[PDB]
Amino acid sequence: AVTNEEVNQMIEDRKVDFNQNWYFKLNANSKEAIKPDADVSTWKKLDLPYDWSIFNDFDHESPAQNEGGQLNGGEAWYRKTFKLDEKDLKKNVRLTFDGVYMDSQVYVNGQLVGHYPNGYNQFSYDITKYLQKDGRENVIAVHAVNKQPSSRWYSGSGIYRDVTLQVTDKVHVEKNGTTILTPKLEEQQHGKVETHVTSKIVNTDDKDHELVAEYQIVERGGHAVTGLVRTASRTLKAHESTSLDAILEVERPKLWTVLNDKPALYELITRVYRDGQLVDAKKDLFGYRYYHWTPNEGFSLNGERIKFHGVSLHHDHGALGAEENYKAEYRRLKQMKEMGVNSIRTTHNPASEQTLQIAAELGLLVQEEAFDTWYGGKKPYDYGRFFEKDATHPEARKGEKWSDFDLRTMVERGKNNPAIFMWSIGNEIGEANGDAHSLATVKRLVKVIKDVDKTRYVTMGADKFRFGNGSGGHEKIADELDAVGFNYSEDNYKALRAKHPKWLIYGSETSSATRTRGSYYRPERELKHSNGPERNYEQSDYGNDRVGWGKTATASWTFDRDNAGYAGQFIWTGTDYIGEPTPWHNQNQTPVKSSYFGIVDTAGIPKHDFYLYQSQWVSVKKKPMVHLLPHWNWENKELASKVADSEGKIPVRAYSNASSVELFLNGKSLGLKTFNKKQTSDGRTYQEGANANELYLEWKVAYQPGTLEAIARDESGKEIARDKITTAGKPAAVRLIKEDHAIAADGKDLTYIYYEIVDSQGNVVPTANNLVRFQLHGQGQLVGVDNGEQASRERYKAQADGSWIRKAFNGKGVAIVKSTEQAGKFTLTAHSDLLKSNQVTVFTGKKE
Ligand SMILES: OC[C@H]1CNC[C@@H](O)[C@H]1O
Repeated sequence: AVTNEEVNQMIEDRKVDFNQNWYFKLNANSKEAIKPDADVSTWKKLDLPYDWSIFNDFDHESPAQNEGGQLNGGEAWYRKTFKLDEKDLKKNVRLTFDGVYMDSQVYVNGQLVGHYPNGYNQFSYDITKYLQKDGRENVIAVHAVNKQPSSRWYSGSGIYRDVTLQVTDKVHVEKNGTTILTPKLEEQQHGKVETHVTSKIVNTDDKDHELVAEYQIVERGGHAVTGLVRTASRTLKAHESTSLDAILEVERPKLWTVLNDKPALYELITRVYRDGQLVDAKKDLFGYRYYHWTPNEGFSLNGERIKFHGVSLHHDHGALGAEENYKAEYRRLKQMKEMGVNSIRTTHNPASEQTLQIAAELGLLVQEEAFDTWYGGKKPYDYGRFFEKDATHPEARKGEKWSDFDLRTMVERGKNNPAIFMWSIGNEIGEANGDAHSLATVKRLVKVIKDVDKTRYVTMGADKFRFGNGSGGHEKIADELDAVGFNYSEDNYKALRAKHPKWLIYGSETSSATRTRGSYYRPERELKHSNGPERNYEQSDYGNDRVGWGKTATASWTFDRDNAGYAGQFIWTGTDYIGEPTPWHNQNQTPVKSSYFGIVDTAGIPKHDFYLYQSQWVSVKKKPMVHLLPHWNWENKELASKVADSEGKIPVRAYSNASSVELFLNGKSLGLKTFNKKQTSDGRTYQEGANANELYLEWKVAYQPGTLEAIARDESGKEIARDKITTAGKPAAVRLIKEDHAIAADGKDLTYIYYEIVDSQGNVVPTANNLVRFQLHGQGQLVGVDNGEQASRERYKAQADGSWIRKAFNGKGVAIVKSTEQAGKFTLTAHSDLLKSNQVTVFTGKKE
């Protein structure tokens, strides 16, 4: 008899991590790459993922230009050899790539399996017929090409996401074969909820077989919530496929939501029987949630009205480059969640598996975006050139173009993930102008999605709405969407809303405020696209710089807050990313190589607007807070002259979700100030400062060195939070700050250790740029160093002599250390010239 234990083992064994033991060579000879018994002594042995570009030096002559981060691409081969276990000799074998950038070719045993242009969409190949008989070694060779320029942001190059192997019986649930629907959830939620499941089953055998599917639903990390539900036994013919169906009932399921930080998730277990023998078993993640959206009230989730407090995110992880990593993406998404973010937009490409899983786990709604261009292109070597070409993937359907195939497979991949609620079929598509070609195209793409999944809003992000009054032919394209995304179009919302009263409208992309951490300039002014030499390649952490087409955090948020019919926004961006260093865009001889748009810097350190947003989006009951800016080191006349008002006072500002804030300088009160409480036209309560354009409270403070302390209080006058800033003396030491006391010894988990330049009393020196040198000992591996400074041209990776160094920027930076597969510990030591050295130790071992 097959025990539940055996079924769970079968599920685990069905899919394996195939990232280990690859060989990499830039510009490798094609014939050596694909052939048996190649000499790999000149190749780099490594474990995936591996983005080769992040290891380059910045290049002012890079064909990527600074928009692409001035890190070159080129072409490379990755090669791996493997053998099937004796028991797996007759099994079906599928190889899945979560992302390869880009224009890839996969070879198995000297033969071309497929060519796949898309740099971000997951793709997979059934490689069974290509493998050797009798368990002799197989060779996989992957060619990746990044011919530049191909991108408006840093892409990275190569196999930058996971590769997995599925080994299954000849009769099996096909790739993305599971559909899970809860069509009557709202009505049924207080009793038995019908859960409609569908399995696409394939018989790859040359014999007919009798087929039965058996299902059970379980709480993820919890218990069973159904028994086994069985389909009627039927024949599945040789080389044929079929869809089996069942309905399971789950009583009073916990509903997945963004309103908590560990939302409920479930798994469907599928057991497949061939002639009465269990041959295939798998699980599929899903959740129970429903939502609704109306023109005038916007969005609701499980009956609760919310706004999308969203961010747009690019894929890179700073010093990790394009390398996707669960722990890195977890840190980032949890950080967005700590801010009050409840949703994300994967701008402008399919998401990794890690991103999608973590969003489901943390409770973040997701818009996953297929395209940055259609047939027009934006950069010569981007996806545009492939968009209407015939798809040559071995599993593409007749007549499918690449755009059809890529969009379909993205949707089929993610259709059960409860976090995804929107599919975007394009961002700022210039050619989508309402002409016959673009109109045909929008309807074709909408239909590709609706044939797979009707439960999610098909959308686009459109900046065309910001020009003039926002009207034009593009309106016909918007009419074909479930929901219309406005990029930077607040100014035309009122008119577009009166014109199109049935549209579901939201800000697909907003703000594009530009900021450098710890840099301050002219807080009394709003600065528009201010990029003169007097700026020193920095933007203001007061949040008063924004691009020509952009808005400040305050202006973009207050508009959203005031308008119920504008359902939310996805801020450009939640974090900085490599490339696009507007407002120095493609000024290639300047130092800049990474973005200013992020609320948080590339090193994972929040800029001040993080706390502005937190004060707006996180309830005083959940996390009472107060945050002061700027720093309190104003000895430097040049720095101070750019900040001080006419009376020479420093504008000190507090963001807080409390009722009042009282500022003290060296223990002396500078006066309690109280937020003005107000209501939106539809009765929503909010707080503001001295006027509608100020969400902070402000004091003009005559500079006296010492301590500024802010006391935040509830309406009854009880202290609920404080913040404080202290004038630092001269650098005296480097201090290391551990995020984790321990991590898993799985060779995948990692940790972020911050370094700070401190004075002799342990105050961070807010202007310090001292060079820090790092040593690592023990069971760890340094994998990155960063300080988030846009103008920096420092390496993120090891120097050419193997050493690891990085300057502080405005007192701070981070070092990233990955675990090995051995338990133990690692010690990070930091040194700096004439300063005291410091070390921390992080343990490695058991997960959880
Ligand atoms: O302000 C910069 C943004 C404009 N909208 C599209 C984004 O990818 C980015 O270029």
